[PDB]
Amino acid sequence: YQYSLQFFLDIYHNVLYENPNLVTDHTQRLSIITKDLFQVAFNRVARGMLHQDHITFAMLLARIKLKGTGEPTYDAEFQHFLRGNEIVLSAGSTPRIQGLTVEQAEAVVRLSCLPAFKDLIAKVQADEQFGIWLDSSSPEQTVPYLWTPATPIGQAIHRLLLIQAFRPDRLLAMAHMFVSTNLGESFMSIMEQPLDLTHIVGTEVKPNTPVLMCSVPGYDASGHVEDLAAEQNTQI
Amino acid sequence: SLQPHACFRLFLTMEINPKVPVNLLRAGRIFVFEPPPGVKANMLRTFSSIPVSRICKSPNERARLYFLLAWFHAIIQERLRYAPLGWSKKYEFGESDLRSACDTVDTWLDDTAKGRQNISPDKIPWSALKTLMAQSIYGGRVDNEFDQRLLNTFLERLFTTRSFDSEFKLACKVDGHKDIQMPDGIRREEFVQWVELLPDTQTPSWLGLPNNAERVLLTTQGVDMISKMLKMQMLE
Amino acid sequence: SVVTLPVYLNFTRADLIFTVDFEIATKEDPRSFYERGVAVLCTE
Repeated sequence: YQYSLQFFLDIYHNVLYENPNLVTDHTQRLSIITKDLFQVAFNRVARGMLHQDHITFAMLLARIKLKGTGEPTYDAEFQHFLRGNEIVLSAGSTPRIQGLTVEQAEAVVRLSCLPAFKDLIAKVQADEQFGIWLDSSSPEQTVPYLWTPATPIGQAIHRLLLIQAFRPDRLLAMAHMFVSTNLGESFMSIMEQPLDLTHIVGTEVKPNTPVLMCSVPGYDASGHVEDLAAEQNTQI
Repeated sequence: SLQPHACFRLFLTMEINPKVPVNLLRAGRIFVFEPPPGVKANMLRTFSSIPVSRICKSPNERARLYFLLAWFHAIIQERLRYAPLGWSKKYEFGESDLRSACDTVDTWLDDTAKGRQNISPDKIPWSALKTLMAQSIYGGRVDNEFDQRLLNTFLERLFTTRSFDSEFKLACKVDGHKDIQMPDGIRREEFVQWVELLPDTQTPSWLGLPNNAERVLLTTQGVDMISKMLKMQMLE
Repeated sequence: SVVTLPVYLNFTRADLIFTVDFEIATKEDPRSFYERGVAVLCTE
């Protein structure tokens, strides 16, 4: 995908003049334009994006929204989340092996450099009753403790860092609910639905702009275009 | 260099290859086709592929068999992701096999139901559909005898339904005190609204796999997302 | 009952070697053993 500037300008031409629930008050209109812009840019990119690359684009959109917000930017925690595996950790330090493995202990050692997560080794032994929420079981819903008054975005970043230190298989679920808390709980729920080819072909596509139909091997879409021409009574 | 008629779209379908030039990728709106993630989204795409006139025909038990065929196609396409435990090879379980299965279902239901609105569930051609799908339609791509045994086990479990009895377990979603039971709706719209009533969370245990089968793989793609971060923030 | 399990050469499971017949327990089911992809790996 090599998007030009005219793709972005066509996105804005679908932003500025296609107003849902069209309000005539500029205070609501600015927020409506911003949310409509973010959602339609995510949709018009993720329609031409593999599913493995969806959550990275959602993470970048959430980061741009956070930097566009007044909001306490936890950019040191962002940097530690973004480069914790490539950073240097300690050598020869052994935390408790009571319910945490060696890799989990090394991740706790790496995470202990954060200022909010400073009393990390005492926290995993003080909360001995929470042997299921932190490690093992299903840590998708419940996350123990916190990072002082903290924002829900900052609490979500602290939960994301705690899960990436503790239970790294549920990292994508944490990223999904971080986008849900940051951008909206139904931000990417359109992408679960099948591709409505008719409206996107008939409205969003310019006549001199071709419709590129990229396919993975083993899953083509020639019959999709055949059915689209059949329902619309057009001859291909 | 050309101005076209307004109501025209040139469709160019191709595989995802490096030999596609970057100028034509710049020129067009790209839409990428993948096997859809999740049983719910796969069954939504399957139900959107089958038209309403085909399923709502006589007899009235056509919709239950179409729902069972959609569930079977969804679980054997979602098992393809968890290789080499879902299937021993990366088969191409596309849409032509599903269309041939639908055609055989329609033809054998027209042969069995002689214009009747309903059939008692003992007289449905179970063995014909089971063998013709296990040996020709979905068994055509099967190499190993153990893959054929797994396909026969899935078809013998799925297509019985205690002769369309209610409270029939489709699978076991959670090993602890949960299962997916057969929806008791007798129409197509009940099946579609039951598909949309599915919880969006899923385990590999939906497909009979152990819950850990995706687990390490999930960790891998989490780190993959972090690796993709090293393409953005290093350039930031 | 008795369950037949293949023996694969490694974890890619692309090289079948031989089959093993195993007795099942008093509470298990053969459909679960056929469904979960229970096999034997020699090189691991």
